[PDB]
Amino acid sequence: STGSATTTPIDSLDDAYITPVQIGTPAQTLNLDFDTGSSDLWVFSSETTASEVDGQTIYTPSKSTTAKLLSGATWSISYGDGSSSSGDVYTDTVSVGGLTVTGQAVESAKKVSSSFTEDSTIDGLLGLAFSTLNTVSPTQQKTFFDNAKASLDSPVFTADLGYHAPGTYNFGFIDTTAYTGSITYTAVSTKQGFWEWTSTGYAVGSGTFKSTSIDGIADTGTTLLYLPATVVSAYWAQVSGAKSSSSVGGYVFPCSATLPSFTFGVGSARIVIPGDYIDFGPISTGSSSCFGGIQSSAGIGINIFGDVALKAAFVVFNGATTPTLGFASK
Ligand SMILES: CC[C@@H](N)c1ccccc1O
Ligand code: NA
Repeated sequence: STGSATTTPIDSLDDAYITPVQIGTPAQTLNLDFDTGSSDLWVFSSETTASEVDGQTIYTPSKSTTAKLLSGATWSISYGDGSSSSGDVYTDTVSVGGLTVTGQAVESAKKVSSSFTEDSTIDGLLGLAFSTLNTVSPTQQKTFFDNAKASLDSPVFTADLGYHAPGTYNFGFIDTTAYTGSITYTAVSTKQGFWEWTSTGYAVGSGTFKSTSIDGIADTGTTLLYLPATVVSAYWAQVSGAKSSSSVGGYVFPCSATLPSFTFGVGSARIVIPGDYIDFGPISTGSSSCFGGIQSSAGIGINIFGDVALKAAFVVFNGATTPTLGFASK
């Protein structure tokens, strides 16, 4: 089997991407944030505290003929940005882009933190990191990918995120029309439950490539590119008037600037992030200070290749017995 679904930016900045997901019988379609950095599939629901729901579409298990309570199971998650949610668990039929899993754990939110409430465009998360990070207790649950895998034509999914445009998540096949050149594969460590890999270096603009190992995670659920402070300083030093602002919470730059590109290495291959991708616009409405898309990972404890980096590539998440990542230009 295979599946193919379009993923759409939630806003003009590509802060996140939403993908429609069918849950239950008859189908209830919810727009979920697919997250290669976490391992829970959780939704706004008929159980979510009413004051914490503001415009999201909810899953109502009582209207699904295939929903069953997973008795005794609870979940609670805390993300890198401080957001969180928690609740109880159903099993139900879940379909993505025509690929169906029966008996998927669908984590029903009883509580969501204010960042979730405030964002009416995200109806929940679909985690695509390793199932070792799933938070269901007392019986840990599998991701949608892990449950689909044995049915798939090839044990893979691909992320093809758009810049200010829709893109695609495919399951079970590699669309050879969706990228240019060849795919370069690189080793993955699963020891922290992430798609963790080592970039071979970077370049700023038309500058020389610096060979240096940068461990980090491929995270579709993080907006920005978080890299070591040395690398980030070297990037922003090439932008007139850029500075790190403790008041704003990262590097800002004059909105009048033209940003240089940023290149990262994948083995001997190179992925170029155009300068425009690194513009996250005014820090507040009408400001002439703009927020940068490359930020320091100091204090996060890991480097994160978030959407800024991933959207510049066609990315293969190879879930074979020995997982690997692939990157191609597009
Ligand atoms: C990434 C979109 C943003 N409005 C957001 C939405 C929900 C939870 C956290 C969070 O930062
Ligand atoms: Na923000």
